[PDB]
Amino acid sequence: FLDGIDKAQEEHEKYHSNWRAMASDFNLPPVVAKEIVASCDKCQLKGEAMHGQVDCSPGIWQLDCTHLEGKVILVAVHVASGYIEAEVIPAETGQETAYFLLKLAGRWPVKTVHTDNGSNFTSTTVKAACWWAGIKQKFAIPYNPQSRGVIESMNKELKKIIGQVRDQAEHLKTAVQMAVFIHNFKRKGGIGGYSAGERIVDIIATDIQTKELQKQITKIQNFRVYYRKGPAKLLWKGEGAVVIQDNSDIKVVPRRKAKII
Amino acid sequence: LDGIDKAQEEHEKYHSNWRAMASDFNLPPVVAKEIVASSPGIWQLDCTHLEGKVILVAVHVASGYIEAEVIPAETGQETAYFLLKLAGRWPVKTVHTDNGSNFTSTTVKAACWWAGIKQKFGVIESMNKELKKIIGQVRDQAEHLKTAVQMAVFIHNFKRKGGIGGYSAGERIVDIIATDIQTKELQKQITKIQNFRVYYRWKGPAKLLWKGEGAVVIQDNSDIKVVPRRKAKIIRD
Amino acid sequence: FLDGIDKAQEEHEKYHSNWRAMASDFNLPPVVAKEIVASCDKCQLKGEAMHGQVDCSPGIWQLDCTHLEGKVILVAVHVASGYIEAEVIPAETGQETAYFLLKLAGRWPVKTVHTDNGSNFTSTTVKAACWWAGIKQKFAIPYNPQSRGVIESMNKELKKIIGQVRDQAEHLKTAVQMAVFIHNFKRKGGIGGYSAGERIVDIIATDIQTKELQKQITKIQNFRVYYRKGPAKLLWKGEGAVVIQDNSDIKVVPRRKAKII
Amino acid sequence: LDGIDKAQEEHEKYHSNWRAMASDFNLPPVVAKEIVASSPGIWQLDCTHLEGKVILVAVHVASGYIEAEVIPAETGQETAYFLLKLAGRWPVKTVHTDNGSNFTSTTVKAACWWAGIKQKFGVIESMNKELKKIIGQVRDQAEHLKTAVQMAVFIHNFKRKGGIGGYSAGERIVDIIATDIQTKELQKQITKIQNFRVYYRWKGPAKLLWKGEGAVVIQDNSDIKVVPRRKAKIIRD
Amino acid sequence: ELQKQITKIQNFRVYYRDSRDPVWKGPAKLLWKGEGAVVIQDNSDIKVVPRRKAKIIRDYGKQMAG
Amino acid sequence: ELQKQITKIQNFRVYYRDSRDPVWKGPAKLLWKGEGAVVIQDNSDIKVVPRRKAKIIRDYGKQMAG
Amino acid sequence: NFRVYYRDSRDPVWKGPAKLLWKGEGAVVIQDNSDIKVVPRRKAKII
Amino acid sequence: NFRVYYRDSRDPVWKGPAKLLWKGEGAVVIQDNSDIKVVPRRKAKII
DNA sequence: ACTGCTAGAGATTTTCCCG
DNA sequence: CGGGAAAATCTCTAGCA
DNA sequence: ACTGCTAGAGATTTTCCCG
DNA sequence: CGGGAAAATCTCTAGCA
Ligand SMILES: C[C@@H]1CCO[C@H]2Cn3cc(C(=O)NCc4ccc(F)cc4F)c(=O)c(O)c3C(=O)N12
Ligand SMILES: C[C@@H]1CCO[C@H]2Cn3cc(C(=O)NCc4ccc(F)cc4F)c(=O)c(O)c3C(=O)N12
Ligand SMILES: [Mg+2]
Ligand SMILES: [Mg+2]
Ligand SMILES: [Mg+2]
Ligand SMILES: [Mg+2]
Ligand SMILES: [Zn+2]
Ligand SMILES: [Zn+2]
Repeated sequence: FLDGIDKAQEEHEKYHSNWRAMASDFNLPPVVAKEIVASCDKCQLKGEAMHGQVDCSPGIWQLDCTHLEGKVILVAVHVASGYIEAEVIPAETGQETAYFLLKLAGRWPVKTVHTDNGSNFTSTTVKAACWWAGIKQKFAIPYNPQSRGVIESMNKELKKIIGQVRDQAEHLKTAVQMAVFIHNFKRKGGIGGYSAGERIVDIIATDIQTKELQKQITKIQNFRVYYRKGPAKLLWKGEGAVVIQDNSDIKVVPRRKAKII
Repeated sequence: LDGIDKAQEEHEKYHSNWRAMASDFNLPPVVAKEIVASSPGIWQLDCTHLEGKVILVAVHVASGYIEAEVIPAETGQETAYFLLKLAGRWPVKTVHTDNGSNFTSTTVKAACWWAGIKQKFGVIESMNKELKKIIGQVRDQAEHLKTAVQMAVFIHNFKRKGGIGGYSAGERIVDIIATDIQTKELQKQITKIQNFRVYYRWKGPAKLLWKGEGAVVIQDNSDIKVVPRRKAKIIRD
Repeated sequence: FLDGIDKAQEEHEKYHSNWRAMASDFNLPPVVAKEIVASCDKCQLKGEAMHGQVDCSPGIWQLDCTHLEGKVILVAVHVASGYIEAEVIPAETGQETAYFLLKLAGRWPVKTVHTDNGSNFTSTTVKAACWWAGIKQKFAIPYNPQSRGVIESMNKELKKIIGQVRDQAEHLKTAVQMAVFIHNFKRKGGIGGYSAGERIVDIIATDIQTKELQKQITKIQNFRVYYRKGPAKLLWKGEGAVVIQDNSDIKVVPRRKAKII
Repeated sequence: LDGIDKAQEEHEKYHSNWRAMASDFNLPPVVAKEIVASSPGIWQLDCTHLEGKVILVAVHVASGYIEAEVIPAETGQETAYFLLKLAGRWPVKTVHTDNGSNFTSTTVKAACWWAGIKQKFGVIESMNKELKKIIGQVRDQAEHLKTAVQMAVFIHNFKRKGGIGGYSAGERIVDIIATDIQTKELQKQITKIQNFRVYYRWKGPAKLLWKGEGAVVIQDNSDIKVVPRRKAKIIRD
Repeated sequence: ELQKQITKIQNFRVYYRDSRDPVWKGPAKLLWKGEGAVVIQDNSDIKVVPRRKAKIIRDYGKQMAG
Repeated sequence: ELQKQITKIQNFRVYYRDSRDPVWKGPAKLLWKGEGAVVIQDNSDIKVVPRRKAKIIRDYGKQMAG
Repeated sequence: NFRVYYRDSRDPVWKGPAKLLWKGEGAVVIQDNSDIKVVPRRKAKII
Repeated sequence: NFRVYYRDSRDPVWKGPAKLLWKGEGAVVIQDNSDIKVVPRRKAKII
């Protein structure tokens, strides 16, 4: 393909033909045509077609501001449950955000907050509020709303409910609180057919209960497990497989070639 | 299925409740509820004063969990907005107020009507004392009294472990509300099943308790009898 | 459910709970809860999750204007093949559009043009150009670009190529023509691994050839087919099934219970 | 597979080409190309004059199909832009111009270099006469001469059926370009296969013609022999 | 004669879509071509597809490959 | 004792996702809960899921239904 | 018959109920207060 | 090693090549002309 | 070193009910 | 074991701006 | 009475090659 | 019949603005 490869690079500098057009018009295997494409900086114009996945640990909250009828609505969602906390605030400032956040940390267990890079969220006063409450801050990649996908979707949902119940109130602050009520307790679905309020109660209750339970189990069940290695601590055994922890690496090895001591 | 008689004997000896009878002896909770059968939404409101400002404080009486904040003025509208917020954040069935003007206004009543809260006109006082004590401990860590009030609420709800099991008010309120959700779900199951009528082996009309995958539990003449599914014909009356 | 139904409508007027929340909180079968939702005008806020499909007959062209570096690029695509015709025009006016269109109709067989409702396309002069060339106009639903999906995607593709070859020219008009060349002849893919130029040649050639062929076949193969009815004209027979046309309704009835005369 | 000998006899009697030999006797076209073996990209350019304006006209000589338009001036840049447009719209390998200044400029040459067009310096004249005749027939249906020129191009390409098979220039050019695509594809297939060497039953090196699903066609000593796939070993030289 | 014509029609391929699937269904066999509809044959099956959902090519690469 | 505790842990359900599938995989069985990961049991199979991909509930409706 | 609720023509507010006149693949023709509208089925709900 | 081409931070123009420093699920950390950037994998191409 | 999601509308598939 | 009807599940969309 | 699409990047599945 | 490697196919995304 020596002749064909030189003609295809000359032609790609002019036209930037894709790998198929080169493979077809100059007798080249697909791998060589694809290599010619992959060597051109000018043809690197497309990302990989996937989506990541946001953190859904029990302690993560995604915060954002949204805007309606000229006012700023500060919205938080508990990622695991879909439970929202929202207030009309007078301006999009770090002072009101730090206050909202410190209230939230006093109301529910908050371990981590995840926001875009608006000035209210990156403010030093919000940083001092998080440091006092023990809240870790995580800032999304700039201008990637998909990273705040949960709270952005909650923005859409809260605005839809506000639009459904706007006529039952006068001030937007009241309609916002009504919509927070409606979302948290009057809409059921999701994983356990729950409402968001039921679901957050279940998530947090489960967190506390499992924490205590496994504390007691590990306090009682103390053994050492060899497989294939060293004294790997035992997590769980049953149904022909054993779960163990060898140097902070949890692996599921079958019962065969695994002994518990 | 076979531990039902054990559960009846346990209830006759010790008068245990349906939770223990359903967890120890493995029974669908409607069965244990039949054996045994044969607050979590109450909040206390009260405004308190400090540095010239009014601190509106809500207390979930069953847990000791606090929701407090500085309001601009002691009017009906401010109290009603606080109530809408509380109800949208927690299951609030009943509020216990003190006949004050704000707690009786037409707007607070309309908000309790919208949220479906019932209004009825000591713990609130002691909790206010605890709140003012924490507010005093942390007034210097903040400039405005609203920030200090929220700091104190945080300390009270998550940093003050007391009571029997050494829990915070937040853990307690989560446990109590989880129990109440279990209660509501069990009541929904009972209400569902209470409309059915059963005929088994064909004997008289019997009351349905469970339609398991391998058996059907019924209750005839105050006697809980387990029968196969083919041997019984469920209807709706 | 008489008691439960009255309480659920009272509650839905305030909160607009979804069908699950009502079914759960008031003992209602899902059909009754869903009916309460479906009776509220205020809860009809979502369309059906599908997409239509644009016409891809051999004679349809989708036209649109696009904008780059301050100039107006008029773009046509042949829907069946992906073949584009594009020119920088001096303004977005019906006069330049009628001229572009009449040229296109003189270059390729155009039966139908499909555009958005821009003023250039709805102009009376474009209408007179279509009437002289024998072109039927189809206007999409206003403000539904998905209806012009093919040409909008071609806009994206043409701008990407222009960006790849912009430095090889001076005036945007030249780079546009280069990009039209590159799209029509130097990018292969799609149904027959073709380029757009090859593909349009094949589509049109096939149209002409099949038209003549079936003309000759129907001219020769003349029969009448009864099944189950009347004298249904015969289209095709073979492999145990017969294809026939009974009152402009083409149905495939098996060989059994179908006789050809 | 079995009609190969029939194809050879037909080529000996009638000297038919590979199209008939591959369509009538059912042969992968590389087989018929071997039996038989043992313009469509040429355009004519020329500027013409009318009502004081210059009409640049391109003619696909094999079909009689026209691309004409009014240009502002007879310069290199205008001709080169017309050429880029033509080449992006059709497969253009070669253009036949008349040594005029516009047709020899550095810009037209650079555009032919970019598009990969070869330049070489009667039909054009007669076609211009036909175009001016149609332009005269339809000059009154339009105001500007450019619109009339495009109307005439339309009439010539799609409304003037002539020649043997009563086709328009558009149908003819589509047929001719389709034939040329078939030609290019057959040449690509031949170039692919021409690098292989075959050993069958083990005889000497033979030339591969087709690697079908049930047979393998080769050519040894000017003789086209069909053998099974297991009975032959293809390599690459 | 008529048999040659019918086999010729049957050399053409049809790409088509169904009324709710946006994927273009792979190369099928053309049995009949009408004004409003074409009759195809896709994997031992005779479907009737409307013209606006049908791309009909010969595919010169496969024709030349045999 | 320890058996009661282990069965209690095993009453909890786990919804989880895999690193490239956005669908939340249906209710699985909780075997172990750690700081960084939980060990589940989904349809006679033992997977190790990171905590940030795992929603752990008890589901009071099913608990009350038995 | 049928109730049709729709979002038309860049207005993100949902209107209706309207009468359904024609139901194609991808679009419907509705009659809302004497006005005939044409709406994509992505932007309507037929009851 | 790896070449990384990316589109960052609202600029629709694609930059690169950059060096890859870290590869997570959903994001990468690149080093382009001494600048550390963090980019979603939807907005990068690793060679 | 971080990361699309949520809820509803309609379609399709599984489960349960009485024979 | 068989259909029917109801539930459960799956697919897919806009809006978040 | 009209209607999302296109092309590329990466993953997964089918096909072909010599044993 | 068996793997390996290469092709074909399938899945899924942004930008069209
Ligand atoms: C000045 C701060 C910080 C820097 O960036 C800006 C601009 N911005 C833009 C959007 C937005 O484009 N939403 C539509 C959307 C698109 C895709 C998706 F997955 C989710 C979506 F919500 C926001 O929501 C938002 O909060 C902001 C904002 O706050 N800021
Ligand atoms: C004044 C004319 C007539 C009336 O409407 C306006 C405004 N408009 C808006 C877009 C646009 O929003 N493209 C983004 C997009 C979104 C989704 C999708 F499927 C395809 C897409 F291209 C156009 O492309 C466009 O040509 C116009 C236009 O021409 N006009
Ligand atoms: Mg924001
Ligand atoms: Mg936002
Ligand atoms: Mg437009
Ligand atoms: Mg457009
Ligand atoms: Zn390139
Ligand atoms: Zn409603």
